[PDB]
Amino acid sequence: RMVEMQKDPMEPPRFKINKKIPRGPPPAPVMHMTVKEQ
Amino acid sequence: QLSKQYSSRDLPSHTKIKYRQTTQDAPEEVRNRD
Amino acid sequence: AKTVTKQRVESHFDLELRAAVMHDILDMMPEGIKQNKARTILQHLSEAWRCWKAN
Amino acid sequence: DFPILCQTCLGENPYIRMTKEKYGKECKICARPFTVFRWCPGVRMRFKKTEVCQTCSKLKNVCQTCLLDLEYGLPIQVRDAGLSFKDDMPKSDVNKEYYTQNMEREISNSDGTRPVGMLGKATSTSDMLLKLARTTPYYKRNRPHICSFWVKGECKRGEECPYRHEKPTDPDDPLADQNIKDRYYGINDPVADKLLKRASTMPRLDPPEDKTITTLYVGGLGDTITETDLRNHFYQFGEIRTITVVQRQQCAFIQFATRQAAEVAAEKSFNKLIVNGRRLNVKWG
Amino acid sequence: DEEELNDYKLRKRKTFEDNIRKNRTVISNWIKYAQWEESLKEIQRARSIYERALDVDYRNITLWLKYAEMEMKNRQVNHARNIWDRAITTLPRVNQFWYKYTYMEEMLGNVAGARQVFERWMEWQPEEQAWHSYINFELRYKEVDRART
Amino acid sequence: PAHINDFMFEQQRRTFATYGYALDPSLDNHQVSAKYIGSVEEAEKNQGLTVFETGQKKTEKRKKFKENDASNIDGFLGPWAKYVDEKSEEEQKELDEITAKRQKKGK
RNA sequence: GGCCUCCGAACGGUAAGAGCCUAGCAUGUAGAACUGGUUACCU
RNA sequence: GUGCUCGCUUCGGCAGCACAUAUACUAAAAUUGGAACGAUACAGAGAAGAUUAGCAUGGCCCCUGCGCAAGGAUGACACAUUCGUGAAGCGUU
Ligand SMILES: [Mg+2]
Ligand SMILES: [Mg+2]
Ligand SMILES: [Mg+2]
Ligand SMILES: [Mg+2]
Ligand SMILES: [Zn+2]
Ligand SMILES: [Zn+2]
Ligand SMILES: [Zn+2]
Repeated sequence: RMVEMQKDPMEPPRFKINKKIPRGPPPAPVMHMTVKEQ
Repeated sequence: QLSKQYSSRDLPSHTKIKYRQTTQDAPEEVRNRD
Repeated sequence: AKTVTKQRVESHFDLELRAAVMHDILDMMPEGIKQNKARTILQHLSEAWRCWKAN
Repeated sequence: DFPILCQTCLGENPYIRMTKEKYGKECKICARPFTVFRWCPGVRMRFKKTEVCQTCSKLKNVCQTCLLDLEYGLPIQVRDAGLSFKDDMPKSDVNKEYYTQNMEREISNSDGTRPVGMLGKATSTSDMLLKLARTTPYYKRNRPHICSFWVKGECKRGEECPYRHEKPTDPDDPLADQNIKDRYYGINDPVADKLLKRASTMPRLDPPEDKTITTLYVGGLGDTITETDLRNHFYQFGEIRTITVVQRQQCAFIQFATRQAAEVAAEKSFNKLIVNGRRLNVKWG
Repeated sequence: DEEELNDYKLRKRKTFEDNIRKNRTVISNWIKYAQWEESLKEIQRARSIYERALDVDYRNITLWLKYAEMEMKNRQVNHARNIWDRAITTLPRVNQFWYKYTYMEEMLGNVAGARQVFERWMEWQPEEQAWHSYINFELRYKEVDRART
Repeated sequence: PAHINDFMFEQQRRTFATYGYALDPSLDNHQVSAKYIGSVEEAEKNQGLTVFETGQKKTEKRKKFKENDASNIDGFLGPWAKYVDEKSEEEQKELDEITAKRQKKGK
């Protein structure tokens, strides 16, 4: 029998979220010079 | 992981959406117009 | 989400001008293929702007 | 919703009341908040509660509270000594955070029921650990902690005291120290090492008393069995040379083309094989 | 040795990471880091470096060549094979990848494999020179019928 | 999901907790079910006595001294009545030894 | 015929740091072992 | 535990029945390892020769701040001479 635990309404945010971790990394294929121009 | 922080700006304002009326220029008129 | 402001406006306008030119032209000018004069073209930009300030 | 659990934790009662907190605790490994579950396992029991988030269990395939494998009930260092160490996972700080993040997306995209890459490996087993795997539930594990007033001689709650009144474990024993992180990663785990020492003594694989000998000295035959049991067991291995049979002491000698096959039949056989509902015991010469 | 060597690695390693974090791209930092770990024969680390560099800029063809090359130098044939396949899949237009891929297979002896690669390559309707190379490939063996086809 | 009448759940949970035998819940155990799931020593003997239903027989009450008038002071015990009956040395030693060892280890 | 304002607080100044040494602060954890086996034939 | 069985039936005991139905991060503990901007010590502010005003840009750096405001040193962090190998591909004598 699952029961949801009662939360104390005057309880502050329990734990700290601020921590920051670098953005995660397949490329679709692209399918898309003269000397003088260079 | 959603923070309990808030801000003044964020609070409700203009919760209603002003739909255009018939004389304002509802899309119904527009479709019919030449 | 920092908000544009009086302290930051001149810096803001020049920031997004450097970006405007950069995106536009390096997406516009190219075929250097390696790096095309981005530092350099922008230095030409600041040079020209000073020159117009000095008439 | 709903934890991942050992059968041994969950309880010996089939009826169970189990409570739930949305973000109860940080997990002691990937250190995130996660849904936590408490329940009472039994009459004298302790109210266990999940210790680690569901993800890092799916990652190493383990109970949330125990951190023992689902199938084997073995500490992780063991079943890795049993198959594949090369799973790994960064221990180090911001990596751990990063790798957890990505692997959390990878898991999100799975069928849901599968411990990621390990399961591709997890099927092939039975080398030893099956034979060292634990058989029945072990309830001594959920008993309440040792009352620490009484263990100083004082406890003034008398009989009421829910804790347990008895002698604790001598801090000398290396099996005491037992960090959590440590048990998780499979480093210098005293328990796991003990089980490794226990693994070695299994009389089993060294064999090779003499060269080329494929002779199998089979004890504990019994007079119900026929040879045809033997052959239709042993044709899997290869080309038999022959089989000698003695029913007066109920020992059966066997001979195969190569010694390799005889070693095999030992391995596959030793203290494992039974046919005719009767144990078929094997020895060399 | 045992500890003294180790400290050296931290100073270099840490420096490499700092350089990368500062500039993010400028893949000469990525490459140098990869090369150093390759030289110490820590090639599992090297692989991760190359993959991270690819995440930053997958289009950079020097990066891919250095990556595949590293695998080949360490006799890691199947890794190299994977990598080549990826390179041609994501950047099909780069002819350098195709030329190297077929060359590698030829060196390994896998004529069939090389043929398969070239047949893939030809689907892109490439350049006169590519077709010549395919024909010449065939003509290093008798295979005149194939050439004519 | 399941939607079992709460009251029945309580009946089964207490029945098991107290006596060890409760009728098992399963759906596809045989695809038909005839069987109890408890230790069952109690179940054969106690005929599935429910906690709510009165027990057929009563045994072994233990007494706690009480004064309920409340006229007296200090005197009065209410339902706060401390069981009259309930107020090892051999062990008393092993534990101590263990403690000592632990202390030493801290050193 | 009348007509009477205001009223105060915050930072922007005492360095920025790196190091070493020493209270302080959170956890109230999870887990703690294991047995029983035979030889027999022709030159 | 309370009440009731024209309960056995005395006022003691016993029986039946009704009512009443699962608390609790159990510890009044034990252990276990990051921070004080303390003193001390060394050293000592970006931009050009110096002295300084500042807005910014970027984020595995934060702090103060209710704040999408503003501050924290601009918060810190940001270090002209002259060519040839080796391999591969393509066309040619
Ligand atoms: Mg200032
Ligand atoms: Mg100033
Ligand atoms: Mg500022
Ligand atoms: Mg700044
Ligand atoms: Zn975790
Ligand atoms: Zn568990
Ligand atoms: Zn106690």
